[PDB]
Formats: sequence, C-alpha cells, structure tokens
Amino acid sequence: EFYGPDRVKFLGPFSTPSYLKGEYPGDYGWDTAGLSADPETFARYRELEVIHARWAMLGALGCVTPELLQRNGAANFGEAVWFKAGAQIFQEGGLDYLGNPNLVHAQSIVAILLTQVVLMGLIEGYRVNGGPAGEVVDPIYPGEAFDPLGLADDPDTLAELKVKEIKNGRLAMVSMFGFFIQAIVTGKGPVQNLSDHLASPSTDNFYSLYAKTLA
Amino acid sequence: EWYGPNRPQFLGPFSNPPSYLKGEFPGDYGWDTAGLSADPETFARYRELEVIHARWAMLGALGCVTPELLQRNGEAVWFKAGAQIFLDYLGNPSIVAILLTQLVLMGLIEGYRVNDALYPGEAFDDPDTFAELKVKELKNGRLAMVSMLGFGVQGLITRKGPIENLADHL
Amino acid sequence: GAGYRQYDALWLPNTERPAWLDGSLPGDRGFDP
Amino acid sequence: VEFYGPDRAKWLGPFSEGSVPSYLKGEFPGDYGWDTAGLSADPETFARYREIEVIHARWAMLGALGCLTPELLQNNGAADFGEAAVWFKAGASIFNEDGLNYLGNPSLIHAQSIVAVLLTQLVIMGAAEAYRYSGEGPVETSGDSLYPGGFFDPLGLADDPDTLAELKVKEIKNGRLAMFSMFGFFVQGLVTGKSPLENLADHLAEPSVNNGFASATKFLPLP
Amino acid sequence: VEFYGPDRAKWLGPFSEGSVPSYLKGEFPGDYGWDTAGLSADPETFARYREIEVIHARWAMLGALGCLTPELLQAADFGEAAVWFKAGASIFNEDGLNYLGNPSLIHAQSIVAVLLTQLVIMGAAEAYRYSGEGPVETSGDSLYPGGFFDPLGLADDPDTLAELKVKEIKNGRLAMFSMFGFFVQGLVTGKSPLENLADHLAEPSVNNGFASATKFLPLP
Ligand code: CHL
Ligand SMILES: CC1=C[C@H](O)CC(C)(C)[C@H]1/C=C/C(C)=C/C=C/C(C)=C/C=C/C=C(C)/C=C/C=C(C)/C=C/C1=C(C)C[C@H](O)CC1(C)C
Ligand SMILES: CC1=C[C@H](O)CC(C)(C)[C@H]1/C=C/C(C)=C/C=C/C(C)=C/C=C/C=C(C)/C=C/C=C(C)/C=C/C1=C(C)C[C@H](O)CC1(C)C
Repeated sequence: EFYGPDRVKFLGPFSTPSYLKGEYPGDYGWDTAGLSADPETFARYRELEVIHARWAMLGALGCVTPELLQRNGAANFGEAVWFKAGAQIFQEGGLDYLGNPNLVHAQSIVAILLTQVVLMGLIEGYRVNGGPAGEVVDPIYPGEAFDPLGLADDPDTLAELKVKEIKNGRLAMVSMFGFFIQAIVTGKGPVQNLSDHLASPSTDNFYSLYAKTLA
Repeated sequence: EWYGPNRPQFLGPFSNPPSYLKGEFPGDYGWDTAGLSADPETFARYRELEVIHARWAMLGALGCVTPELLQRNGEAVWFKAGAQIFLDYLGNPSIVAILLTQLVLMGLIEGYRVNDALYPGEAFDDPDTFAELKVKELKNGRLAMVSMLGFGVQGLITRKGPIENLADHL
Repeated sequence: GAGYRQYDALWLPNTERPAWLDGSLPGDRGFDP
Repeated sequence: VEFYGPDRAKWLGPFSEGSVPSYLKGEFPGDYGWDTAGLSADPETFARYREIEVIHARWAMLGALGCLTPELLQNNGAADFGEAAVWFKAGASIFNEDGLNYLGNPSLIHAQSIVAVLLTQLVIMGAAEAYRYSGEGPVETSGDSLYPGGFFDPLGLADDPDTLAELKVKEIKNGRLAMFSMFGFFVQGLVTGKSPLENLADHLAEPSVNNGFASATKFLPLP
Repeated sequence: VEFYGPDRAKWLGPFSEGSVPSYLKGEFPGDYGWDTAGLSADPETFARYREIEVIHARWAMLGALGCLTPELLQAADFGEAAVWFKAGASIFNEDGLNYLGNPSLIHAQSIVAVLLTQLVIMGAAEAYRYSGEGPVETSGDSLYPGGFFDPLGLADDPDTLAELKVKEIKNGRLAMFSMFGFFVQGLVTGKSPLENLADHLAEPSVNNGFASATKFLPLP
C-alpha cells in the first residue's frame, strides 16, 4: 500500500487523475479542481506542501508546549497563550525565556526583527542554493548533514518515513488552522478550550455558546 | 446560435475569443482574460465545478427566498435559520445526531456520484432541446451565483433580509 | 553497523581545508577564517 | 547590469542560481526569475499574467499620484479640500452640502449627483476597455495589444529598440514599486485609519515610538 | 511483517543480529531470538519450555479476562467480592457464591467438596493432556490438539494456522505481562486494577508507581 497503482485513495472504497500515478509520497488521489495538471506546477506544489507541513508541525508544537508547561505549574511565562506571547516584548522587563531573567532578557523588537531577517534570509538562500551545511541535490530531502542519525538509510524505510512525515504534517496543518480560527472565535488558549470541553463535553462546545452569536 | 463563431460573447461586437475557447462547450462566451483554462484537464474540472456550483446556488437561492416570502404571505431571515434549533417544520410540532446523519448520507450519495458523470440522466430524469436546456441551466446557475453573492454581501452589511431591503428600495 | 550513520570532519559540514593547514597537527579541524 | 539574457540580475542575488525556472529565460522586460509557485507554466498563462501585471502597474502608478498630490497641494496652502485630501475620504465630498468641486473652487465642477458621474464612467470604460480588448479601433496603433505606440506615443520616445527596452524595464519596475506602495497605503488606512502623510510625520517625529509595532495589540480577540 | 525465516522481526530491532543464538532459526511461532542465558540450547528442553510457555500464556489470558470481567459487571452487586484477589474468601461468607448476584445459581457453602471435585476433574484432564490420547479424537499434536477443541474449523490452512499461532502466542505473552503487573500491583498498593487506573487518570503526575516507593523502607 501507499505506493503503486493499488494504494489507498482518499475516498476508500468509493473512489482518479491520470497524473497521480502513485509514485510520490502521500498520494491519496485527491485532486478535484485540477490545480496539479502540470508536472512543473505539481513539483512546486509538492515542495510547498512539504515545507508547509514541517513549518506547521513546528508551529503546533511551539503553540502547545509553553501553555502546557505554564498550566501544570512548571514555569511562569510572561504570556503563556500563543497569540498573546508576542506582546511580552512590551512588558516591563522584556522577554525572558521560561521566565528566568537571566536566560534571554530580550528588550528591543527592532533588534529582534533585524537579526531574524538576516539569519532567515541567509539560511533560506542556503536552502535554495547550497552553503555551509551542504550542497543542494534534493530540494526538500537533503540528508547527509541533516540526517546525522542515519534513519533514512534504507530506501524502503526512507519511503515509509516520507509518508509518515507528510501525513503528520497534514494533520499539523489542519490543527493549526483550527488553532487560528478558535483563537479568532473563542479568544482563549487551545489547551484551555480542551480542558473546558473535557470538564463538560455536553454543554461546552462551539455550538452551545458560539454558533448563535456568529450571525 | 450559441455554438460556433456566431455565439454571443461577453463583449458583443468586440470579437476576440481565446484559442482554446472554440465554441464547443455550452455557454462558451469566450471569457478567459486570466488564461485559467489553458490546460484541457483544468477546463474540464472547472466546467464540472461551475455546473455543481450552479445547481447548488439555484437550490440555495430558492431556499433563502422561500421563508421570508412565506412569512409575509402568512427566525424568518435566511442567515438566522440554524439558530432556531437551540426546530419545528413550518411551525408545526440533539445537534450531534443530525450532524452525523447528514454527514453519512451526504458521503454516501457523493461517493456514489464519484463512483457521463457530469450529465448522468436516466434515474434523475431530441438532443437539440436538451442542449438548449443545458444552456438555460448554465445561465440560470450563473444568475443564481450572482444573486447569492449579492444576498450574502447584503446580509453582512445591512443585517436585514434581502426581500426586506428590496421592499425598503421600493 | 546499525543505530547510527557511517559518515575527515571539518568545522563546517561543507567546507574545504585551508592550504596551510594540512591536517597533521593534533587538533587540526581546518578552522582559520 | 544586464536585464536580459542568461546573466541578468535575479530575485535572490547570489543565492538565486538554483531557483530560476527553466521557462523564464529573461526574454521579456521585468524578468527576475521569481516563480516558486509555478503559476505561469503554460506560455499562454505567462502572457496573460504579463498583461495583467503591466495594466495593474500602470493603474497603481497613476493611483499613487492620485492619492498623494491633493494632500501636498493642501499642505502648501495652494488649495482647500477640508477632509478630502486623504485617499479614503475623497469619495465623501460628493455627499456634502457644497458638493465636490475640483481644486476646491466652486466654478470648476460643482457636482452633487453620483449617478451621472458613475454612468459617464461606465460608458467611458465600456468603450475604452472593449477597444483595448479588440486590439484595433479608430486610432493608429503599431499592431501591438500591449504597446500600441503611434497615437499612444505623441512624443515618440519609444522608437529605438534598446531605448524601448530600457523604457519598458523602467515602466515595469516603477509599476511594481507603485503597487507595493499602494498596498502599503491600503493596509496603513485599514489599520491606523490616518493619512499617509500623517503617518510619515508621526514616524519622523519619534521613530522608535510611532512605528508599525505600536499598533500591534489593536486587533486582539476578546473573551 | 515477517515472523518466520532469517528475515523475521526480532527482539532488539537493529541490534538483534549480534545476539541471535544459532539454535533460534525462526521455525516456531513467537520466535524473536531472545535467549541471552542459553536456557534452551538443548533441543528437548526447548520443546518443554515451549509447551510450558504456551500453556502458561493460555492460562494468563484466561486469568486476565476473569480478573477484568467481574468488576465491569458490578449489572450486578458483590461489594467486597468485586476485586479479583478479594473474591477468594467470598465462599466462606454465610451467603453462598451469588453468581451474578442471584442467590440461587450455585449457592456454594463448603470448600472441601468444590476443592475435591476440582482436583479430580483437573487430574483427569491434565493426565489425558499428558498422555495425549483417549476418548477425544485430536490431530495428534499435544500443543495444538484440534479436532474436538476446534469446532469451527478456523485451523485448516497451514499458513493461516501459523499466523494464528503467532498472533496467539503474542496475545498470551501480553496477558502474561499484564498478569504479572496485576500481581505486583496487588501486593504493592492493595487496590483493584480498575481503581488504580482511575487514580492514575485522575492526576498522572503524582499518582504513579513512584509515589508508593518509601512504603517498603525497612525501619530500624
Ligand atoms: C542576498 C540576499 C537577498 C535576499 C535574502 C533576498 C530576498 C528577497 N528578495 Mg531579493 N534578496 C536578496 C538579494 C537581492 N534581491 C534583489 C532584487 C529583488 C527584487 C527586485 C525583488 C526581490 C524580492 C525579494 C523577496 C522574495 C521572497 C518574498 O517575497 O519575501 C520573503 C519573505 C517571507 C517568505 C516571509 C516574510 C518574513 C517577514 C520577516 C515576516 C515577519 C512577520 C512580522 C514581523 C509580523 C507578522 C504578523 C502576522 C499577523 C502576519 C525576498 C525578501 C521581491 C519582493 O518580494 O519584494 C517585495 C522583489 O520584487 N529582490 C537584488 C537586486 C539584483 C539583490 C542583490 O543581491
Ligand atoms: C469567469 C472568469 C473567467 C476569467 O478567466 C477569470 C475570472 C474573471 C476570475 C472568472 C470569474 C469568476 C467568477 C466571477 C466567479 C463567481 C462565482 C460565484 C459568485 C459563485 C457563487 C456561488 C454560490 C453558491 C454555490 C451558493 C450556495 C448557497 C447555498 C448552498 C445555500 C444554502 C442554504 C440554504 C438553502 C438556505 C439557508 O437559509 C442557508 C443555507 C443553509 C446556507
Ligand atoms: C511574483 C510571484 C511569484 C510566485 O511564483 C507567485 C506569487 C508569490 C503569488 C507572485 C507574487 C505576486 C504578488 C506579490 C502580487 C502583488 C500584487 C499587488 C500588491 C498589486 C497591487 C495593485 C494595486 C493597484 C492596482 C492599485 C490601484 C489604485 C488605484 C486605481 C487608486 C485609485 C484612487 C485614486 C487615484 C485616488 C482616490 O482618492 C481613491 C481611488 C479612487 C481609490
């Protein structure tokens, strides 16, 4: 499964474009609007999908972890909630990593922005061209210096890991979209919503307190 | 007169159709300024999406028009329809149950539909009048899309029923 | 032969040793920007 | 600094060798190799997007001066518009008691109905845009749907080939800058709701206090 | 994946190849290559150990099911007999063994009679099992008799039979591990496993195994 012509499709037994031939990882044969009818556009879309998957996985982990730490009494952050965490730079003492005044103590947003722009641009350019960490051969799966533990050694294991990565990234993207729209609707933390729903699932949900107020 | 070079375009006397819009499919009015349907497969997918959107916009326009008009002739507003369930039909005597039932039935019917797909006929129903009715369906669908867009934008900006806004014009 | 990668190691994953550093000294990592 | 051929300037400088698509050969003006989403794989799509981009560039290039110049005119005391010197409130003067008049002088226009101007504009565009779509009309053009020349070039600057290419490159670059600036005008009016010159003066007063990050908690969801 | 041959799954993942004994050639169900003490280097002892392991695994699944089910059915009422280790003395009570709560099913009062009946019946059963032949027609294999104990014919295809053997040795090993856990939990915390799970789910940070760690400390 997951490869060739007999892989699982996106509709199970109820299921296809000719260009989805079951070769690339994470191919469930879901292209209804036909945006990937061009091989070059298909390659570009695959690359953007992989990059977005990795970024969304990182973002979901970084949105969950600080609030989980704060609510368990493991640390005292300036602003545990993910969408309120960007205003810590405007507080009295600035931004302190994990609440320790001796860890980062960032104070200026201009310096943060300049350093981030420079470093991100440099590493981005290295990714698309090749630099200190290696030379580009596979635009999205470099390996070598980015696979120190050698988990993607066997080609079969490499394909399995690619499928697992793309699926966990798709789930992360969906959950990130959920985080955004919940924050824009409820206005509270994600784990806070989870705890509230777990306290009273029957009465605490989107419909009972927000469906009627939306319109 | 809707097929071939003598077709009516979206600009009238100005006849500059694209190369790929060679008046074969219904409603080929030669409107592609962004070149979004150069690829034939993309054109086929766009045609299917447009037809499905047309039918759904037809149904939505009718289902939004009926309640308030029935109210005047004896919440009624189109967007304040799902709030009543917190729902007796025509005023004549659990969200999860309806949600799962609708989801499973819709999944079943659409999986059956996926597995001429665009124009099946038979169980749901001279080729000249057939093509005439296809063109008429496409025009009524485009009108339905425009009407639904206008209805939604008015609900956002006026917070009142569309027929109420029409009566206030008048 | 499992649980790791087989993989001279310099101070950068992709860099060249300088001409004057031939790698004979003990701690020679080819580091002299 | 060549802007054509295989050794032109690209969109990432030194880091741009392994990013230029194979279908962007630097033949058309304004090419820099920036195509990462693959939106112009088909040549017909590329031509259509080129046309859309140049028309958008021209429109925004005009719109920048349109939104700016009344404010500079009012700032120097050469005229008086009230509150219409800004771009996002110029359409409200038509509902005023005096109405809307060019340069603030009642003897110039003195228009007080919006249906007449809207209708005249509708006819004007319905003629001119359709003529552009047609590609030919009562005027003399050089048989180019994008650079008609001839009648559309009264001074005839675009006669030499190299001069024409340089002029095209300058047009497309100034249009890209103008679209960027117009996007900035739109967002800055949406967020702070103040005049762009007011924003510039406020930033020039206290650069470290009145910047973009000052209005960061403005759009904060509440419980 | 694979559970037979030299390319089967093993007990140490990538590190397995350095500790695979020669005599463990993967010709039996549940072969993962785990023998670091060489206790089965003798072919006869290997067969005896396989027999003991399979019988123990079967008894382990039976014990786990019989320790889990009665607590869930309490649809009934037992009180102090709900716990698996607290139901042993329910016979001694002057109420009978109220199966499912009805005091009319077995009404067990004396332990000597039930003890003797169990001894005689299981002596007969286990002696027949050791002999392997008698009133019941089997396939001839002591470990996998079939014939009478297989009234559904699920073991007819040799490959399907091997797959089921592997599946059931694995389920029995899991039940073995869980039964050892049940025993140790009963000795340590003195609470029913369902109560232990509920307490763990209540606050997992402090209701873990290390909370009851100093209770065994030998005071002077
Ligand atoms: C060597 C370094 C170098 C680097 C790193 C870049 C990088 C870039 N150039 Mg290039 N250039 C470089 C050299 C050169 N450029 C050019 C000529 C050009 C031109 C003519 C153009 C570019 C453009 C661009 C941009 C293309 C990608 C993108 O749109 O934004 C990259 C950004 C991201 C993907 C994400 C944004 C990051 C940002 C910091 C976000 C921060 C977030 C906020 C603080 C808060 C957000 C709030 C929430 C609610 C949203 C990008 C900034 C194009 C452009 O996009 O202009 C606008 C453009 O038109 N370059 C020349 C002349 C030959 C160069 C000389 O070497
Ligand atoms: C052509 C072309 C070409 C070139 O090339 C380019 C361009 C130009 C871009 C293009 C264009 C396009 C366009 C314009 C489009 C549009 C669309 C639309 C509007 C749609 C709608 C669409 C719409 C739709 C579907 C709608 C639907 C609806 C519905 C279902 C409804 C429902 C309902 C009902 C019953 C009632 C209630 O009470 C409510 C509800 C429940 C809600
Ligand atoms: C390149 C690439 C590549 C890859 O592959 C992909 C991607 C990324 C997608 C791409 C990108 C893109 C982009 C960036 C775009 C942008 C655009 C814009 C910004 C526009 C504007 C645009 C803009 C514009 C037109 C503007 C215009 C304006 C105007 C007219 C104005 C007007 C006016 C005036 C005068 C004045 C008054 O009082 C008001 C008004 C009336 C209002």
